[PDB]
Amino acid sequence: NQHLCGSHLVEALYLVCGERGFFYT
Amino acid sequence: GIVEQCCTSICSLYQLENYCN
Amino acid sequence: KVCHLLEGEKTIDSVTSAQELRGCTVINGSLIINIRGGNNLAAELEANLGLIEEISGYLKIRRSYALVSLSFFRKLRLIRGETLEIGNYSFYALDNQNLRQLWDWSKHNLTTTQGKLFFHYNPKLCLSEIHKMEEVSGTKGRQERNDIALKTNGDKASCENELLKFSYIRTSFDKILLRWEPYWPPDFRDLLGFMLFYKEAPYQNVTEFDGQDACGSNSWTVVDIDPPLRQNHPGWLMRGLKPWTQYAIFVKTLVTFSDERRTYGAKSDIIYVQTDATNYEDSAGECCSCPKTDSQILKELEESSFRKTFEDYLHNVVFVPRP
Amino acid sequence: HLYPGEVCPGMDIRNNLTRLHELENCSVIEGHLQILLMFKTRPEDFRDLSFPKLIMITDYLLLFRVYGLESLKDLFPNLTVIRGSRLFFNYALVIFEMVHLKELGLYNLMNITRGSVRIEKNNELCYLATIDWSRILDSVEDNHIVLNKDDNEECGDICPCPATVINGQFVERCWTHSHCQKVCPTICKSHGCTAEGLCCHSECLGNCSQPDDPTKCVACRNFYLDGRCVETCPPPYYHFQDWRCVNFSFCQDLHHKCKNSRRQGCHQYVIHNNKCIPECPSGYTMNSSNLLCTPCLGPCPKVCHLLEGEKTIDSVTSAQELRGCTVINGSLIINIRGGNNLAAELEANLGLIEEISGYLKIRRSYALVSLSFFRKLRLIRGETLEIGNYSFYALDNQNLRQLWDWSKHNLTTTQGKLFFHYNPKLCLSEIHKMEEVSGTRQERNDIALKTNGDKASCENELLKFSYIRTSFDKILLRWEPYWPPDFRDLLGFMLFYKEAPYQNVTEFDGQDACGSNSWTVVDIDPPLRSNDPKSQNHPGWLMRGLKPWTQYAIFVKTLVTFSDERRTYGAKSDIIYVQTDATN
Ligand SMILES: *[C@@H]1O[C@H](CO)[C@@H](O[C@@H]2O[C@H](CO)[C@@H](O)[C@H](O)[C@H]2NC(C)=O)[C@H](O)[C@H]1NC(C)=O
Ligand SMILES: *[C@@H]1O[C@H](CO)[C@@H](O)[C@H](O)[C@H]1NC(C)=O
Ligand SMILES: *[C@@H]1O[C@H](CO)[C@@H](O)[C@H](O)[C@H]1NC(C)=O
Ligand SMILES: *[C@@H]1O[C@H](CO)[C@@H](O)[C@H](O)[C@H]1NC(C)=O
Ligand SMILES: *[C@@H]1O[C@H](CO)[C@@H](O)[C@H](O)[C@H]1NC(C)=O
Ligand SMILES: *[C@@H]1O[C@H](CO)[C@@H](O)[C@H](O)[C@H]1NC(C)=O
Ligand SMILES: *[C@@H]1O[C@H](CO)[C@@H](O)[C@H](O)[C@H]1NC(C)=O
Ligand SMILES: *[C@@H]1O[C@H](CO)[C@@H](O)[C@H](O)[C@H]1NC(C)=O
Ligand SMILES: *[C@@H]1O[C@H](CO)[C@@H](O)[C@H](O)[C@H]1NC(C)=O
Ligand SMILES: *[C@@H]1O[C@H](CO)[C@@H](O)[C@H](O)[C@H]1NC(C)=O
Repeated sequence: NQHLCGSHLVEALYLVCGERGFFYT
Repeated sequence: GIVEQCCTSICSLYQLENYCN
Repeated sequence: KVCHLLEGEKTIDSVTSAQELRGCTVINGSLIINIRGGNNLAAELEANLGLIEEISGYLKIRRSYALVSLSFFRKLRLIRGETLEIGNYSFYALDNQNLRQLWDWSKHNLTTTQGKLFFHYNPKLCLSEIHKMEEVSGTKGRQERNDIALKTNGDKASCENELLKFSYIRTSFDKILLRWEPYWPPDFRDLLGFMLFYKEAPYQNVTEFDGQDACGSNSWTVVDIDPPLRQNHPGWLMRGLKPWTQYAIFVKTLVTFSDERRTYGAKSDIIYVQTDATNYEDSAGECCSCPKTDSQILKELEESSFRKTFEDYLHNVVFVPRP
Repeated sequence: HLYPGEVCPGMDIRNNLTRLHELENCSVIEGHLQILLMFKTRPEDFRDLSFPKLIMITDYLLLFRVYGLESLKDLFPNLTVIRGSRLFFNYALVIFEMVHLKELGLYNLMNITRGSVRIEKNNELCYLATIDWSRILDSVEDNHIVLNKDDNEECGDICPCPATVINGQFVERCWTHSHCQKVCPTICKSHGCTAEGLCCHSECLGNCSQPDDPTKCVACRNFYLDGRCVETCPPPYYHFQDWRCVNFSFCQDLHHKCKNSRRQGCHQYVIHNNKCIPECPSGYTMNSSNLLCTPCLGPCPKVCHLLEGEKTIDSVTSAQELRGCTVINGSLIINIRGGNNLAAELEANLGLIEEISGYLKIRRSYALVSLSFFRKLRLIRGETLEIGNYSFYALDNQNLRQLWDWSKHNLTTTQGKLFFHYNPKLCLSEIHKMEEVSGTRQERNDIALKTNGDKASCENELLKFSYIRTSFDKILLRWEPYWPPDFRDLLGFMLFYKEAPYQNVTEFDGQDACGSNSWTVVDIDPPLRSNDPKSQNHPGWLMRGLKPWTQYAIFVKTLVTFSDERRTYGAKSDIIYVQTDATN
């Protein structure tokens, strides 16, 4: 699919920035 | 609007690296 | 046996209104089936007018609520189109709140001589069945400007179905283990569950809507199965069985609707599994626990869409793009 | 001692555990608390990590996707009130997808004021059915406890407790293995208790140290001033954020801090009705050396520009983002899926809007029965239509029955059309009156005749039975003839009957059925139009196969053909009750 939906967006976007972090202001 | 991009359309990996700081 | 009709039309609204029709091969006249309810209606309509072969006038399914398929017209192969409704219509159907199957076009052949078609406001009837009727019926040849409601035929009927495939069948003398492949539609939270149907079936001609054809009753035992974690193969162990008995089984998926009126789905074919042996009976009757309400289905679907919307709101709120 | 630690702003704590150092001094949060997205943590991290000073959160708590945390009995041992002044999508406590979380352990959570609880996808969380939410929430009907370990009958639930017989069973109520739910008696409802039961001051909320002391409570239920639970605060002060009162130097001080254009997320604070507020309501501006809202010369309505001229209203948070605003300079879309009913806070939040210069879209809403929550809306300018040139759009609403009370409300569309599809509970009478009242000219409105009003009784005029003949089996009925102002638009009658041993049979509502408690429906052709006012033309019907000495509930409805003409709504009789004659 490559539609990162659901909780797969979380666990599959964590593999992109596992040590950098998610962005916030 | 990450659900408006990566869930409804398909995100590229750089466009999805945007959210990682 | 020709059965002429007084005053042309013949409204049928019950079992009894059809019992003036038993043994009729060719009905001279038109029929307006308008069935709003009844009791054990499928086999009774099959017994009363399953033998109808040809109808000289037109046919009409005005507002008929109880029936699920027109499969009880088993030998119906020709509508002559002599008498027509206004609009030059040889088949007419509207406001059919449970009409899900028109006919099984793999096994059935219908000829419509003259007169167009009409399908407005059939909620659970797919357009694929309608186009199959357009082609098999004899309207593509002899091109007729048929009038089919494109937007109100198929409402809450999944018509884009993929194919589930079984993987594992482990028989016993009183239990059967089944595991089919995992399914996920393009958003996996849409899949609410599967619906294992089964039915003891001594013959391999059991289609989906054979049996039930009625609101209020059903021929298939139904099991509703939550999905697994997203890999795991799902399945079910059927438990209260009989030894040395052939069964008919399929699995159908039920999904939610996206915010565009777009549906998905998959539906495994009918497979027959016989158990092992040890040391008015067409069906069972099936109310040891009577099945799930359609309004309860819509409540469950809305519960699903509500969990999906809250999760979407949370992922929208938390993740912030780089400026 | 009520609140010795400070009063913090809203905390967002992600990607680490370090930012939780900033909760070492928070007794009350004037904001929300998002603890979320902590992947590389372990229960060895959450062992020496405790926040006992935290007492109340004004907005909401959000725990999302945190590994290693097993119980909140160490993080929040004394969280006593969530106020819920700002919710998180209707909800005030959200415990979502906490993986290693074993038990809640919120054993001081005694009262959540506004908004409810949602707790789901906690795969190994138990101790849920022993919490007694009815004594925790003012409204319990929209909690959400789905998808847990306790979803399986597996998890435990053993604890030594008041043993409520509130439901039909004997459930001892407990948070942990070693903490029971503190159940006050019937009298001291939310004011406070001691372990002796000697109830404390009525101006308090949740727990309290000393009985009958306005300072030795825990959380105040009305207001906070100088370490004391005050009921209303007297005005040399001003109220502030619905929970505490404060001096004028503070409110002008925050006006000075946002008066300098340092960000674009603050507001220059003013005062209205003794309450320090972000900006003045409609019809007021501030006197600059006084910062109080004085009425303007005539109208000065509060205009609220929408981001990209569009805003979807989907919960109490998104609705509350339009509190106070009276001009909407863009378009709204209400999309409120599922839930029980939340038109009350839709009315408290979207009640005062008078203008919209865009379109008003209503899509996919399920728990809405009426748009009366638009209490004061009178104008849709149509200056930014939806594509298809619509100023009012309505689609796929399963429970909407009433647009407005048209005997009491005016509405006007300056330009644009009307859209009404898939609205089964909303009669065409309400839509037709909307087209008449709104000023819509002919304008070619797509108002779908067959997908509107399908599942509701939509007959204004009425029928009556004239002649009744009972028997042991049959019943003859004749009712007084209906004829529409065009008798071509009369399809037939729908005679309903069922069997009823009592007379508590509710009226038919539009949804159909055939199973067992189902109206047997007979379709009847209309009689021949005799062109005589007094003739044979009375319609009737004979009921054949009925059983003796039994009571049937009967009525009759008409069946008509709709059109773009706004007439022929048909006639509906009333429920009568017939006892058939007995026999041998
Ligand atoms: C928690 O305490 C609050 C007071 O802050 C109670 O809220 C009041 O409840 C009554 C009826 O229950 C409502 O009519 C009022 O509108 C509420 N007041 C406010 C300010 O919201 C609440 O009942 C308590 N919760 C319980 C007892 O579960
Ligand atoms: C998280 O913590 C590490 C060390 O504790 C630090 O270097 C980093 O900047 C922090 N923040 C993010 C967003 O990773
Ligand atoms: C049907 O009946 C009508 C009138 O009774 C007659 O004219 C017609 O020929 C009949 N058709 C057939 C096929 O019997
Ligand atoms: C129906 O058929 C008749 C004759 O075949 C034709 O004259 C008429 O135009 C048709 N269409 C109608 C009535 O809409
Ligand atoms: C299936 O086959 C059996 C015998 O082979 C027959 O009696 C039965 O009527 C058939 N069912 C259908 C729907 O054709
Ligand atoms: C919290 O209070 C302590 C006690 O004085 C102080 O040292 C510290 O700076 C305060 N702030 C934080 C963020 O810990
Ligand atoms: C209430 O407050 C007292 C003192 O503040 C404390 O000992 C007790 O644990 C609190 N909670 C309950 C449930 O009594
Ligand atoms: C107003 O109250 C604040 C504390 O909330 C205090 O710091 C300030 O000095 C007060 N101003 C007065 C009393 O003028
Ligand atoms: C919509 O409105 C614009 C301007 O009023 C007009 O140019 C356009 O043709 C309209 N479209 C339709 C479908 O009515
Ligand atoms: C509605 O409009 C009428 C006439 O335009 C006016 O008299 C009345 O005051 C308005 N407001 C209501 C009924 O609240």
